[PDB]
Amino acid sequence: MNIFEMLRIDEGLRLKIYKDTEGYYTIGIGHLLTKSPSLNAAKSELDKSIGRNTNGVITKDEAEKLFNQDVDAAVRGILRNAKLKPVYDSLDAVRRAALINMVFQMGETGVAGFTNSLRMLQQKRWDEAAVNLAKSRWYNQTPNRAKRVITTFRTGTWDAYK
Ligand SMILES: [Cl-]
Ligand SMILES: [Cl-]
Repeated sequence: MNIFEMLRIDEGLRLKIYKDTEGYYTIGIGHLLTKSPSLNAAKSELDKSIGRNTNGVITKDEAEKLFNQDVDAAVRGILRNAKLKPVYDSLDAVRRAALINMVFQMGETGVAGFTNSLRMLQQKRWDEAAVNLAKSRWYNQTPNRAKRVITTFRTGTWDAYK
């Protein structure tokens, strides 16, 4: 199991523009296109993102290409972030995957906002961090996915994904 397979499980793969859990236009493996309510605004961003007139539909390779860019950007965002970087450097390989997953889903800004949990992760207080992470809109809105990530941070294994 690695970050790619983990995120592929959490986000699924759709080749036609769809609406995410928040109602925003998305495509591929969790690639947010726009928060705008306009489907035309979405197709436009999609075409700009792929470099061709897609008419709202892409191939598997194109989805995979977006996904590789997105995980790359997630990692790089963590490393450039003053609040995140230290947490990431402190963690083992599996738990690093869990932090990357949160960032990919909610953005660097969003994650950087979990001040207390980040401090607990940094100190390796696993059970405490898991309890604090659950007190969030994130957990209440996407509980099954949050539970998986939380279990990953608590145990340091891929059990929730197996
Ligand atoms: Cl893009
Ligand atoms: Cl969920």
